[PDB]
Amino acid sequence: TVVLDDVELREAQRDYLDFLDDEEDQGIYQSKVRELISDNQYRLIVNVNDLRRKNEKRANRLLNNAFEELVAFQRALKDFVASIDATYAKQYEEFYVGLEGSFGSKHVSPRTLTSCFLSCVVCVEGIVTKCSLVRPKVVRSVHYCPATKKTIERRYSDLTTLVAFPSSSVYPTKDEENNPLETEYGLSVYKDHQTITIQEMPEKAPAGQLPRSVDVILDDDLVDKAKPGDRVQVVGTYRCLPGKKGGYTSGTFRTVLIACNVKQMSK
Amino acid sequence: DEDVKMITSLSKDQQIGEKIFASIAPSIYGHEDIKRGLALALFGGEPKNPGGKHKVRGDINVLLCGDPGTAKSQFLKYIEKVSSRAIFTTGQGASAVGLTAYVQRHPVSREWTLEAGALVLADRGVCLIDEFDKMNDQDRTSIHEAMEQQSISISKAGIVTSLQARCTVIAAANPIGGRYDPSLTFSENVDLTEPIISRFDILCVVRDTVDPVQDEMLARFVVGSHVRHHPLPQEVLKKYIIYAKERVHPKLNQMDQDKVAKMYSDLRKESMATGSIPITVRHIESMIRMAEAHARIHLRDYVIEDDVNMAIRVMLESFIDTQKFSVMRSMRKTFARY
Ligand SMILES: Nc1ncnc2c1ncn2[C@@H]1O[C@H](COP(=O)(O)OP(=O)(O)OP(=O)(O)O)[C@@H](O)[C@H]1O
Ligand SMILES: [Mg+2]
Repeated sequence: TVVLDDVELREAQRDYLDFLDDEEDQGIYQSKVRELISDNQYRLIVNVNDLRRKNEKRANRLLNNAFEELVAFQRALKDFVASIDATYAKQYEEFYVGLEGSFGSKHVSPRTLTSCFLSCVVCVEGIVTKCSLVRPKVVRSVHYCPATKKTIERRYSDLTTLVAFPSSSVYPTKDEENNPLETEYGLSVYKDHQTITIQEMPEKAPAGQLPRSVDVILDDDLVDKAKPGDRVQVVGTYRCLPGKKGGYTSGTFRTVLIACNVKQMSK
Repeated sequence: DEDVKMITSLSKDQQIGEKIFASIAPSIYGHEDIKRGLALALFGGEPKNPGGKHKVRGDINVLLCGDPGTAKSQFLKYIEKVSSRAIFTTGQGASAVGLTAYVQRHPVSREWTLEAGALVLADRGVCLIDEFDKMNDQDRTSIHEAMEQQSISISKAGIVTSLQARCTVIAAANPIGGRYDPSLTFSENVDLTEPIISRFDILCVVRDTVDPVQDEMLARFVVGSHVRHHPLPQEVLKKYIIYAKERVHPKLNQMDQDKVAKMYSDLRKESMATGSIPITVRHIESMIRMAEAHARIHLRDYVIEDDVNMAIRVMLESFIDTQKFSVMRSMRKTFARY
């Protein structure tokens, strides 16, 4: 199926494109988009305080609903940088957003982060404790048939915190007539993948208490942003991971923080 | 019912004092001073606290110090037998119960227990330490806290509490070298820190000297135990202790509050006469506790000057014996009236 009409998505992309335009009003995001274009970067950073200043209701929708509004945001950024530049937008296939500013009730620590903020955009203080070895996750896998001389390309998607069935995550190993394939690693695409473990900052925790920690997931242009012992502040989406195929569920949903931005101490 | 009926008659029996004193530990010869101190210890004082801000303990702490071969361990085994809520421990670490509370997964039950210390387990009874002088550093700090505040404070794993341990301590110790030194004072005889010693009331210094009659009777008693194992009975004493502890709450309105003050002026004169271990108002409070305990011994409900006389006897005897040899003799011949 393909969606033909969606009032929410259409108005979201309209409002975003309007906000990110910004040329007539002080050129903040015009300057920022031009900067990331010239610097060859594709993860914009966006002041949620300015977003509230311009379109407050959009801001509340963004905060209280993360994945939908962020998908709308990144696609609006795709269209906007497509307008300002053509070959650059063709070269880079998806343009991320990160969030920043003041997040009033959602600026928390790993202790105060309850399930109330599930599927929402939190801003978590606290040190780093773990940093996994950075690994590529396959996202567009190209194969070549030695017998048939034809090249195919299976695709994948970020099913990190959504429903995921085996069909999406199959990886080809045979041709339609039993003619084994050869993968083209270089022609493929990849996305580095790291997982850190934020902990409540050791001073700010109440004394005599075993500290509270929250897992964080990192992707392209965010992996080597914070080593262990970093006084990080991660803005991201707090979500649930699906325990894979069940037949009996305890209802205990593990959680992560898909980081949409990473910062160190401001000093 | 019949228990209260019988022990009321025993309380009126006119010699319940000496009767219980001799009843304490019938398996031992000699040491009537220890017997009286332990009767007062078993009965204990009465806690008091002006408002909720001047907590003074109501527990008679007795410390048994002396060279080996004096049945300190046998005494504390008897006290474990006779007292309810009576736990037994040692400073080495051999006993199944330690002195410092900790949190750990118990071996048998396999459950994340908070093993409270011996002091906490003695919450409203007696904790019986043996070899007090050989306790370790953390044991010293723990017993210091439990003596001072009766509130052991754990802060280890994720637990932050200041739970309570209102136990009477009945210790045992050996001097430096294993022979008591009358030439030197108790504080350097025993090898415990003066802040730890300060929180004690009776200091039974059990010397050991070669005496014909005492040695013969002691040996005859030990071989008596051997041949036989080739007052009150114990159950009655336990019931009397329980009944007294439950309800009798003596009060000290009728006590010679001016005689005691004059006597403490006299004691402070004799104590400033030397630079040795002096008298201080902690001794007044200990004597008050001992008087209240004797009142609870007889179930009088009100201190009488016989009770105050016995409290004076035990406290002054212990303090004189705690003083060094010269000052011991001087104070003895001065205050021999008591
Ligand atoms: N006054 C006494 N009357 C009867 N038996 C005694 C007396 N003093 C010591 N004993 C005997 O001494 C034997 C060994 O003494 P015990 O084990 O009680 O040691 P202790 O003198 O308490 O030692 P420590 O203070 O070194 O632990 C015991 O069998 C006890 O019967
Ligand atoms: Mg012993």
